[PDB]
Amino acid sequence: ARVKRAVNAHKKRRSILKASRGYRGQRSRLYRKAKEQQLHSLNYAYRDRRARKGEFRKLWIARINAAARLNDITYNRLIQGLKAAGVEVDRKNLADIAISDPAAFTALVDVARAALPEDVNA
Amino acid sequence: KLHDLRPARGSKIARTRVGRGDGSKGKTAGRGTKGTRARKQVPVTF
Amino acid sequence: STKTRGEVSGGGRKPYRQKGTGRARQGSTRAPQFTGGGVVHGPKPRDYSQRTPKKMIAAALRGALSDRARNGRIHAITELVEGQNPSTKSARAFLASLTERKQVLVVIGRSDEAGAKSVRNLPGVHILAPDQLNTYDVLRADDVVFSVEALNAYIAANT
Amino acid sequence: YAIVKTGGKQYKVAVGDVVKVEKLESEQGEKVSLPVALVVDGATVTTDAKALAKVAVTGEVLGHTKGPKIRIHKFKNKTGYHKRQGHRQQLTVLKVTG
Amino acid sequence: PTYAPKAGDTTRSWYVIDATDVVLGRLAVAAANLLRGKHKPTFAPNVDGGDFVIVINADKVAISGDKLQHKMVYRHSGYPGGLHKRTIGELMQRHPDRVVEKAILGMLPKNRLSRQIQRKLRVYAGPEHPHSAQQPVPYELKQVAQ
Amino acid sequence: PKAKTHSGASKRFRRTGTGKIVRQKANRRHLLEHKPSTRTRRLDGRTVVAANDTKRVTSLLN
Amino acid sequence: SQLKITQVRSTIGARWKQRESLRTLGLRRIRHSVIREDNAATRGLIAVVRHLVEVEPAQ
RNA sequence: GAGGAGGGUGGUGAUGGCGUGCCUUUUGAAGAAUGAGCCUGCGAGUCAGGGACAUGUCGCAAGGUUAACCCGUGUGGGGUA
RNA sequence: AUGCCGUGGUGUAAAGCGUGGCAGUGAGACGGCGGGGGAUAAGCUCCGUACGUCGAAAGGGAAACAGCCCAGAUCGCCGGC
RNA sequence: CGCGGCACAUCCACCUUGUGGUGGGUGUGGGUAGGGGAGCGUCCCUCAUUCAGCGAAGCCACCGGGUGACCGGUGGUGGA
Repeated sequence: ARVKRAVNAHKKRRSILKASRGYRGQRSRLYRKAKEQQLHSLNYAYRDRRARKGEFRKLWIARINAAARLNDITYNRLIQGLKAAGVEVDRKNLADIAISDPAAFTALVDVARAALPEDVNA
Repeated sequence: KLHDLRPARGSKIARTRVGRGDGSKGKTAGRGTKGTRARKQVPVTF
Repeated sequence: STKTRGEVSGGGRKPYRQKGTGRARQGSTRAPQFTGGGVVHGPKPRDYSQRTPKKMIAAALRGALSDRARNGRIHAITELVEGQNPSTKSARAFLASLTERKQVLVVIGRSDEAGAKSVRNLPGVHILAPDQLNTYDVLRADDVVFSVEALNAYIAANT
Repeated sequence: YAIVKTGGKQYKVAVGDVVKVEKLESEQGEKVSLPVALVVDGATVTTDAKALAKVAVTGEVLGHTKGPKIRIHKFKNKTGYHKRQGHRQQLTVLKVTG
Repeated sequence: PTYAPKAGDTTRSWYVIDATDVVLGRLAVAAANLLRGKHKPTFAPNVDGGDFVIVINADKVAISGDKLQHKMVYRHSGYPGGLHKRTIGELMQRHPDRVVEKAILGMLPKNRLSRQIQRKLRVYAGPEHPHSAQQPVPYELKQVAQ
Repeated sequence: PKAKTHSGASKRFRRTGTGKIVRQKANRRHLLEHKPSTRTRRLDGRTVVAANDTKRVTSLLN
Repeated sequence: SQLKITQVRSTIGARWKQRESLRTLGLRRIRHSVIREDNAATRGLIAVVRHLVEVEPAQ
């Protein structure tokens, strides 16, 4: 019973290549070189989605800091004040507010300033 | 009939094909070494 | 069958020495990996038969036939002849008028006058003597037909 | 508009705002209320429990569209280790009305 | 998600810093963030955002003689030797604009946008700046709170 | 085609009526002047195979 | 009365005795507050494990 | 439905972030340790034996089982050494 | 001082013992702590720890970094501490 | 930690209550050598059944599906 092992292998070849399309040079043409890249690419996606989440926090923080400085207040005391106020609002939508409605951001700043106690002593 | 004829459950254990990738059993497959055992069987006596 | 190293003609020469050639360590011209090479772990011409207990054989057979009796698939006919000569046409009318099924097993015995001649040329119809009543034919065929002598012989041999 | 708290996440939504959310016990045509985090009508800024435990975001669940198919497999190095798998997050669609 | 990234959605304003008594480092930092746009909420590191920054009176930047006579500047050419060692004091007496430029560039990232940002920098040693056709905005340094 | 039994094992080990194998001790065939009767009694008799090599010995006999 | 034992640091460099001590305190993850009875035998386990857990009197 | 705002597929991708080929052998590798130019095809743990050990299921039940061999037509019925 | 054997309670999910089946390992490294060999030496070599890590563990930090610090990735999330 | 989707042990109440499964809870799930368990796929014989020159196989492109090996539909080529 000779089986002619071409077909079964071709399923892998055409699948991996059609997914690997777009890669430069001997990456989107060669099965055995493409296969390497899918391994590296997918390990990269695996860690990059998580890093992406952290990255977006970094961006949101920077923008909040910018608007906060426009209202003459730091990010530190901003978050401290909002926590004291119980305003459990995430940094994503807070940074959104910074653009959609800067006045609302100013209002939240006044709330934080009022909620903050007096100084840096305890 | 034959189309309703079935083997007993628990019998007919599939043959563990050995040298067919890492997910099946392995590249070295049992003989995970480089010494005598990797290449030939030492007499049980020795 | 197949062909392993040693049956392949030649191959005793060891060309492409191990220094100054830049080629792999060939060592023989008919190794498996070479075009026209031998077959490793090939299908050697096995001659085998899964010997089983006679009690398993008999139990399985009487089990299958007993299920046919439970479903009314046993047609213990008396004979099939126009006197002495065969008549396949009449066999068709008889079998397809009482059974009305595709695959049929016929048990007659050692009578070649109108035994395995009238039932021949009937797709799905197989015929055998009581002594050779296997199970594969029984499970393949539905309306198992017996002669009176088939029942007497089978029962007598099987108490 | 208002920020709705649901699925462990927060989303900015307004009236008539279609947004993808996580899987929850619902069907097709049921208005399930959801808590709020912040309501901003352009001047009013809410903050505390007097608003948070007072108002909600009522919306209909109509969609049940599956997320993108993520194919993934891990690979370490010369160790000789691969882990083939995948995941397709089951989501729902929220039509925000309040 | 983000709203700021978009072709043409940038306000290219002009800022002027009277760099007389200010220290080099603090000036360079404020210029760097102000130049990149981190003082704005529409930050988008992927694009060449930010405003234009003008340095005025760079000649008068206060730097101690303890560094004028010791903080050496090195421009290696590529040839054997060719380590163009020159004092920062002499650079202050020849091309102080290049000193300030160097300090800012050392605080900017090292990437393609950094060069697109560099070409948005205009530094003149003197106080009299012909560029008055645009809208200069005097900008001073400050702390915020805390 | 058919198994062989190690002749030394068949000449040194004795299977009992159950799943046990015993070993004859006889470190007493060379010099017997310095050995006390205590030691020769320790060697005298027949001792069950220690469980640390029965998985080998049973295959050596069979 | 009762104590709330909350693990703060992990069990990576912790040796066998410390790891088993935490197993006997019923701790499985970092923030896993466990309510323990009177100090019949907890004093030793805590004193052995002080740098990995937080001792907080609780009801 | 032209052209376009907005929305969503399929390409391309400015620009930023992150990130040291695969296999083997190694205490240890991205390799300046080795091997592969690429593609297609071929190819490496299989079988006989009334073998041995252990285990799971299936026949029987202090029993079980037939080898060689005979008859016959498929491989079934007999055969007690 | 620690550590070892045994004993009475408390606590704990599987950790232990015995008997069988089937293999691997049988070249280790580093760091910390005690030593010896050496030159009061070495990224040297040889010992012990129920001391750990790597080996066989990705991630964050040490600028870069298998062995140091924190911490043991089922998958997803444009959510937090 | 939170919110959803898979899985492995143990446990609670059930249906054929150790054969085999249903609802729920807790804990667990990095892993080479190596053990064990459960599967996909090409070819071939047989049985039941069946599309099939009103166009199969093979091949190509697209759109979809499955936790994965992989699978389906559409269209084109081809013609058993």
